[PDB]
Amino acid sequence: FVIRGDEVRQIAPGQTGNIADYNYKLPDDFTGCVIAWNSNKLDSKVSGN
Amino acid sequence: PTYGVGHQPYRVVVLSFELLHAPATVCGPKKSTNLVKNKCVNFNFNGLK
Repeated sequence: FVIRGDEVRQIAPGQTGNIADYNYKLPDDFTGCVIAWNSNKLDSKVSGN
Repeated sequence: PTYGVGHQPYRVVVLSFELLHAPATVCGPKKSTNLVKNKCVNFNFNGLK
């Protein structure tokens, strides 16, 4: 999936955030881990995506 | 502060004794009686029963 900046912090288990709780909500007991990187090059529109 | 308990920092101190007791220098707290010779007694020289 694709989100903004602060919500990658919001993703972390236990932490609560509107996007986090209303969309993905990783469980408390988690055995796995995430990847993230900047995507401004291929996911930005001058008029707006 | 918002990180999970798993990723919170922890201070670790590791102690390494040397119980080969060659010079003995860091003897712990205790109290020393006199020395008596030519008598079957219970001796405790440097922590040795």
